[PDB]
Amino acid sequence: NNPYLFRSNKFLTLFKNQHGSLRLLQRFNEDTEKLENLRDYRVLEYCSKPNTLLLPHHSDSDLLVLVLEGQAILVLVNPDGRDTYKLDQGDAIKIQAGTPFYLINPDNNQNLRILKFAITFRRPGTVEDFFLSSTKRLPSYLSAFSKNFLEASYDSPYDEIEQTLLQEEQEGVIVKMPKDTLSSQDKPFNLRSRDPIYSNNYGKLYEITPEKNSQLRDLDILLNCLQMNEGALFVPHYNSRATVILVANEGRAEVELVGLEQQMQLRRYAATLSEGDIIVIPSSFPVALKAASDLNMVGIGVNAENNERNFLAGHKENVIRQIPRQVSDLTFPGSGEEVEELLENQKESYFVDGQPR
Amino acid sequence: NNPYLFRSNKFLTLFKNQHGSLRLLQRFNEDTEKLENLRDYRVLEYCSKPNTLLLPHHSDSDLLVLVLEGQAILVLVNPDGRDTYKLDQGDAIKIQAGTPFYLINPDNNQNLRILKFAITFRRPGTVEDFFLSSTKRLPSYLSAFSKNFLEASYDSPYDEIEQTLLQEEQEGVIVKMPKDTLSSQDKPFNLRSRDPIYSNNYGKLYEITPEKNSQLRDLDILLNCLQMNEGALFVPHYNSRATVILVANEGRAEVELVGLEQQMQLRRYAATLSEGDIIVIPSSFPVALKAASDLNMVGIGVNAENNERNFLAGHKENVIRQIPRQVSDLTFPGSGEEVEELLENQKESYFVDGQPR
Amino acid sequence: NNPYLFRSNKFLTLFKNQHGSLRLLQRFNEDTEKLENLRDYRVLEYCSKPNTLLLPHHSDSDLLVLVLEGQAILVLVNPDGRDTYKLDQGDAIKIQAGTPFYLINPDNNQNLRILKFAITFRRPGTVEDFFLSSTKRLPSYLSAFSKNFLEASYDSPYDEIEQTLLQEEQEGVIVKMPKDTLSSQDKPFNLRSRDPIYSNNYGKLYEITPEKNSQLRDLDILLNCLQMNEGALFVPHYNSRATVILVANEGRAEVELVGLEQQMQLRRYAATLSEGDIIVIPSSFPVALKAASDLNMVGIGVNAENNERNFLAGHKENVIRQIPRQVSDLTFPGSGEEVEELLENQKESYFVDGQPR
Repeated sequence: NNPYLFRSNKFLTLFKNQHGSLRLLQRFNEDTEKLENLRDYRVLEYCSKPNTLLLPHHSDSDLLVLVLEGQAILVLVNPDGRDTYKLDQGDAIKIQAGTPFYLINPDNNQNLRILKFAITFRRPGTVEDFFLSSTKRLPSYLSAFSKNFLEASYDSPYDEIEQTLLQEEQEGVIVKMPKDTLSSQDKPFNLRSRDPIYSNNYGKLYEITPEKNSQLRDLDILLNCLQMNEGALFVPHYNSRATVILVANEGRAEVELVGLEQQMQLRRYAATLSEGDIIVIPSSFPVALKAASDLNMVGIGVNAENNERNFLAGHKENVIRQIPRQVSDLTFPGSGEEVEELLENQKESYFVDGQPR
Repeated sequence: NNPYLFRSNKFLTLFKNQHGSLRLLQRFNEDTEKLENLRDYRVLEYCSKPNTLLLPHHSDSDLLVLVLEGQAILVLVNPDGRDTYKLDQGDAIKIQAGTPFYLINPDNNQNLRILKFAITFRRPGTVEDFFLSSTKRLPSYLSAFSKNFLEASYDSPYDEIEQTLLQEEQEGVIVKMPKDTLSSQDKPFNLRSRDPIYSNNYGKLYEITPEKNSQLRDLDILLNCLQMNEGALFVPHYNSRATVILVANEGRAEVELVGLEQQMQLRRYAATLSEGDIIVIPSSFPVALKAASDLNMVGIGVNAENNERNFLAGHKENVIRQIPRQVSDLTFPGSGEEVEELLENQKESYFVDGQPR
Repeated sequence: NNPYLFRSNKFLTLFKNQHGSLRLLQRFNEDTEKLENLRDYRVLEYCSKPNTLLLPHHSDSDLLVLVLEGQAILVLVNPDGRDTYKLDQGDAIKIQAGTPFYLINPDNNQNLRILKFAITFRRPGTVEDFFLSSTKRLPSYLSAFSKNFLEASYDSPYDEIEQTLLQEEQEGVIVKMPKDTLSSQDKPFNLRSRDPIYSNNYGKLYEITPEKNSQLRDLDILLNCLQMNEGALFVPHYNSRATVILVANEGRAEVELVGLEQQMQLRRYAATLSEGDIIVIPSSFPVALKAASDLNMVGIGVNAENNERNFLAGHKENVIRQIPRQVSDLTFPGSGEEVEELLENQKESYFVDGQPR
C-alpha cells in the first residue's frame, strides 16, 4: 500500500471528444488520511489535437497552468479588454479565479498537453468550470436565468437571445478551428528561465521559488523541472517545508520514498513512474530517484516559502558531512574518521552514476 | 432545495424582552456541505426599542457591527479608558474580540436594528458573550469565582461583593434607560461615505473594500449597499473571489442565482427575499436581482481581497463583449456580428429596466 | 469534567532509558471538541541526565524549544555548516522543521528539562522525528533505501556502508557522552530578557510577544513566565485573543477558570496544578491563580498578535473601573458610587495577598 502514488489512470475524464480531453485527478485525501495538507488542491490535465480551441469559460479556482508538450495561445478576458499570451513548452502562468479564458493549440502537427494545478477556496477541494457555450453535456449557464430576466438584461426578445446565445452550436467544449505595468509580472514564465540550481553530466534541476516570482508568491508554491540521463541517480535528500507533487512527463523514473507512520514504523515506498504518473513527496521524507530512461519531470511544491533541500549523499549540501567527528562516532557504528572517509568517497553532488556495481 | 437561502425565521432567539431582542442565524454549514468556506462566520441581529441599553459584555469573536435602522451610541471599554461613538444608519465599525462594550438606542421614537457579523477564532463557528450583570438567564461570570478568590481580589467581604456586584439587579441584558492617532482609523465609517461604484436612474451600489479600509483589511471583507427602484434589474454578473452574504433590509428582492453542483449539474436558485431574509452568493456563480419594490440591501463579502465583478449583460464591464468575433462565432450559435449586435442592444449598464415585455 | 486540564500523566512516553526520556502530550482535541483551535499544536517534554546526548535527527514540524531546568548545548546542522548554542534556564529558540539537530546536557550534576512546542503543517496534529542512528526501536531511515541506491549514492560497497552507517551502534537515541547577520536574530532569547510587565511584592509576569521577537512573529505565539510567592493571587483577568497553554514548572498553582459552553451554561473549572500539569486558558475566559507554594509557570499563547489582557480586580488595567457611574448603576445591584468605592478597595494591581479572611 503506497498512499502517495497516483497512477495516470486515477485521473477521471471530465470531457473527451476527437479533438482533446480534460481529466481531473482524484482528491489527494480520497483514499488516505496522510494528505490532509493537500485537500485544497486538485490536478487537471488538458490534451488537445492540432488546430483546436477550448471554448471560453471561467473557473471558481485559481489555476497554475503549465505547458508540458507543444504550444498554446491563451486568452484571458477581463471586463474592459483581453490579454493574449503565447505559451511554449515549460511556460507557466497563473489564471486568477473568475477570469474567463480560452485556449488554442495553433500547431498543425503536435498535440498540446497542459498541467493545471487548481488552488480551491470557494468550496475547498472542488473545482467548477462555467462554460458560456451550450453543448450536449450542459446548457449555457445564461440559459438558467428566466425569460423575463434575459429579455430585460439584453433588451431583446427571447427568440433572438435563444437563437444568438443559448441554442447548442457545438457538440462539446473542445472544437476544431476553422480551416482555410502589471502586464509584465502577470506574463508567462519558463521553468528553465534561470540557470539550473543543480547541474552535472548526469542531471539538471531547475527551480522557481515564491521568493523569486510574484505569481508563485501569492500561492506559496515552487515549480521545479528535472532532466536526467538514463542510469543517473538523484541521491537521497529531503525538503524541509515543501510537499512536492512530482509529475512524470517523459521517460521512466524509479522512485524510492522513505516514510515514518503511526501504525516500529519505517516504510520504503518504491515505484517506477511512467508518463502521467504522480507521486507525492511529503516534506521531511527522504527521497531518491533513478532514471530508467532519459527523463523529464515537473514538481509542484506546496508550502514552499523558505524550503531548503538537505542532501544525505554526495559532496555538496550533505548535512551528514556537517556532523563533527565526536558526535558522528556516537551516531554511527563507524569511527568519526571512518564516517568522514565514507562520506568523501562520492566526488559528485546531487546526481551520480546510478549503475549497479 | 436551495442551500444558499436563509429565511429570517432561521435566526434563533438568544434573548428577547419588551425592550429588544438578540438573534443568531443558524450556522451556514448546518444543513449543507456547500458552505464550508463560511464555517468560521456567524450572523447576529440586535433590535432595541427607544431609550434602551444593552448591558456591558465582551465577545470571544471579532464583530463587524452595522446600523441597518435608527441610531446608536456605542461605548468600547479598554483597560485604561473608554471610546464613545455615535452610529447613524449605514455606519459600520469593527469591535475587536475581548473588548467590553455596551450599546444605547438614544432615539425617543425609532427602533434600532443592528447587523453583527462575527468572525470566530477561539472555537471556530461558536460565538460567546460574557455579561458582567447577573440576570434571570445567567449569573455574572464574576460569581463563578470562589468566595476566597473574590474576597482577596476585591479586598472586601463577600457580603459587600455579593450586594454591590453579584446579586441580580436587572431581569435581562436589555434594559430601559432612566427617565426624567489610531483613534481616527478605529472610528465608524458609513457604507455611503464614497461615490457609488455603479449609479443610474434604476439603481446604485456602494462598496467599501479591504484595499480602501484598514478595519475591513484585517478581516478580508468588503461591505456593499444596494439601492434599487421598483421594477429595476441588477443584471447577470458574478464575483471572481468574494462570497457575498446578501441581507434584505427594506423591500422585496427577486433573486436568481445560477449554480453548478457535483450530483448534468446546472441549477437555478430563485427566491423572493423579504426584510431579514439572507441569500449566500458563492464566488463565480452568476446572479441577478429584480426589485419587486423600492429596496435596500447590504452585502457582506468574505474572501474579498482583489474581488472583480464581471457583468454578462449591458454596455460597461460586460466580459462577453470582450470575446473577439472569430471566437464568439465558435462559442455561440449566432455569427460573430450577430452576437456583437445583440450585446449592444442594452444601452444601460449594471441596472436596467426590468419591466416584462 | 474539565476538558482544559492535561495532567502530567497524559504525556505518553515516546522513548525512555537510564539516560533520559521524551514524552508527547495527547492531542488537545483527543477528548474534547472545545480545543479545535489547538489541533495543529503538540507539546513534548525532553528530560536528560547529566553528560548525555540526544542523537542527531530532524523533525517534520517547527519546534519552539524552552529550557525549564538545567542547561543545554544545541547544535543545528545546515547543508553547509552548523550553529552551536548554549541554552540556560529560561532560554527559548525556534528550530525550523527539517533542520537536523542534537542536544547535549553538559552539566555534571543537574538534569536537563526542555519543553518543545510543535507547530505542525505536513500532517496537521502529527509530529515525526527522523533519526540517522539505527537503535533497537528503529533502523536508520538510510537503511530503507535499496542496496543499489546506497552503493551508487555513497560510491561504496554495501558492506562498508552497513558497517560504517547502518548497523546498530547505540541501544537508544539518548546516550552517555564519553567519559575521561541573520545569526543574531536566530539566536536563543531568555523569557526574562526584559523587565516584567507586572511586578510587585507578591508576583511577577514576564512576557515576550510576536510584536517584539522575530522568531515568535513567524509562529504568532507569545511566551510568558510567571513567578509568585506562596499565598499570592493573580487576580481575575482574561486575554482578548491568545489561548494560553499554561505549564506548571515549580510549585503548586490553584487555578480557577470560568467558561461559557453550549450544553444556563456558566462553569467554574478549578484544579490544583503540580509540576508537569497543563491547563488551557481559552481567550476571553476569565482566569485567576493562587500560589499554594512559591511557584514558577510558563505560558505558551497561540493566536498571540494584538493580545490585550483585561483585569477585573485591582487598581491598574481594571476594565470594570472604566464603566461610568450611570451605566455601572444599571449593570450592578450597587449604586454607581458603591461600585466605584468597592473597586477602589484593592490598592494593589495584578497580584494581591490571597490569604483567606
